[PDB]
Amino acid sequence: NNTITLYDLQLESGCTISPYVWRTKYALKHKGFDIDIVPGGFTGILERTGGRSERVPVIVDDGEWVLDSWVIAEYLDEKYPDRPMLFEGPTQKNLMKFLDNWLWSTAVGPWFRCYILDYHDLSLPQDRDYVRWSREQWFLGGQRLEDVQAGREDRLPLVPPTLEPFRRILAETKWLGGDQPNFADYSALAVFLWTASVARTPPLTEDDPLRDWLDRGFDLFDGLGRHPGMNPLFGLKLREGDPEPFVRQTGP
Amino acid sequence: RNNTITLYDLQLESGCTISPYVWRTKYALKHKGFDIDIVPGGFTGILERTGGRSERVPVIVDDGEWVLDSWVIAEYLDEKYPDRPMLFEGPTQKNLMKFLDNWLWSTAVGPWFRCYILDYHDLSLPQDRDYVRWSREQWFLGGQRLEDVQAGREDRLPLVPPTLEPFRRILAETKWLGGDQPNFADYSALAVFLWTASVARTPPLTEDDPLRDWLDRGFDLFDGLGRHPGMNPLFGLKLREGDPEPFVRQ
Ligand SMILES: N[C@@H](CCC(=O)N[C@@H](CS)C(=O)NCC(=O)O)C(=O)O
Ligand SMILES: N[C@@H](CCC(=O)N[C@@H](CS)C(=O)NCC(=O)O)C(=O)O
Repeated sequence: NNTITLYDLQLESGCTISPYVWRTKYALKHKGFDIDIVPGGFTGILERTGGRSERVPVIVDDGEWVLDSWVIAEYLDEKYPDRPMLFEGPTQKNLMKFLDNWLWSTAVGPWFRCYILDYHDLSLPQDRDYVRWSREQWFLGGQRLEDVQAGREDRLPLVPPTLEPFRRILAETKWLGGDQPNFADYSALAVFLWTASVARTPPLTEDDPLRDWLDRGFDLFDGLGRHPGMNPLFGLKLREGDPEPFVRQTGP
Repeated sequence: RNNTITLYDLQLESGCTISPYVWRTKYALKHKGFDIDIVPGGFTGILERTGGRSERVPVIVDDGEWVLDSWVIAEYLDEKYPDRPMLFEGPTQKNLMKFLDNWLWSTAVGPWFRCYILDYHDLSLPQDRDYVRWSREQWFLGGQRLEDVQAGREDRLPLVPPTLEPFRRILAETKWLGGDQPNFADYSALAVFLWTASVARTPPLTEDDPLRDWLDRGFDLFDGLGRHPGMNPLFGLKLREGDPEPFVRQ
């Protein structure tokens, strides 16, 4: 106290990649905790923990271990109601997962195949082999990463328009949590925080309306999403035949 | 004023509510524990039935407070009656609700609107048919005549259920969208299906659709609020050899 251990999933730059670990970091600062970060990558997770977990994030409040970012979030609300609440209620949880799933299908799905080689290259040296064969065979490929990430210049322009349903919401609220952010924002923001960690070329345009909520979210808690290894999410340059990245409209 | 709140309805010929905005208002009102003085009527004459106060329903009249727009009504009920069960649990629900509702209207209402627009028309009040005809043809282009839009729904309807899977995924891990008890999130989502049921003269879903559990319990809420004599079964869609699989069975 006032510290909680956090088993991180970091790239070679020490920059967090896992959105599950991202929203946990955010969930902890939201609660006003200090984070004792345990650095580590994809490989050797089970050994870093006391043989307690094959996945991260994992927190160790005092001595109590807590696995799974969602459980951890629910745990922080459980044991610390005095601190700023992560969940607004049961209805947020259900509606969150709907938005979360939608962001994973719409943003993570494409961007994953657009940054999988960068994802691999930016990883710690000890992870590169593991990340190589597992990702390109299970999720999958079926062939190698260089072949999947190839042609991303053509794929990336098609993602921004599909995000419009999410732009529609943020156009009428500062945060998903209302006037202040909560786990809804951090859960959704994790998507872009992960993207920013592996995007060696920006997936969004400069003037994307998402940027307001994004820059604000990344700036939260003394720039929690402003790690040195974080790449810019904005800077995508489109062609004549590309779709409009977002609805340019105003506004009664 | 006893326990009664007046509600200007949008009814079909059978007296069954069609508008999803009115549906979620009914549910929101019953959820608050209010009795509803239903002012019947249809698409035509809304200005006349109201005090020239609105051209659109739902509209409630609490004591003397006229409240317009289903969303504003729900918030008004939460604002004025915090002692009665809440409709929203806070700002976060509202924002994520809008996202879900938007997805439901893009995924369910849109396709089903085209597939049931002639039934929609045929089921409306006789003094509304031509208006609904003239209105929906010049506006929701859709387009050609109502017949041409609904034409070939037998090919279009089987394509909708699979796209509803992202919604089933949530309901497979919760009793209601609002936890153990439903709220406006449930009612708002249910309204899409309440609207469909009021006009669907052929079932859009299969008998075994995982949504059925949440839907039936939802339609049954508040003394069968969604079980008006005019409703049609949402379930009974007969799939053919070529039709896709309507839902994940895992
Ligand atoms: N149950 C975890 C999911 C953990 C997880 O899937 N982590 C990924 C990062 S995206 C990972 O570590 N993959 C490699 C591994 O399993 O070791 C949560 O939701 O918090
Ligand atoms: N502002 C209302 C929407 C009202 C509305 O769009 N009503 C439709 C029913 S789908 C209607 O009556 N359309 C024909 C008309 O305006 O008379 C709300 O969101 O609650």
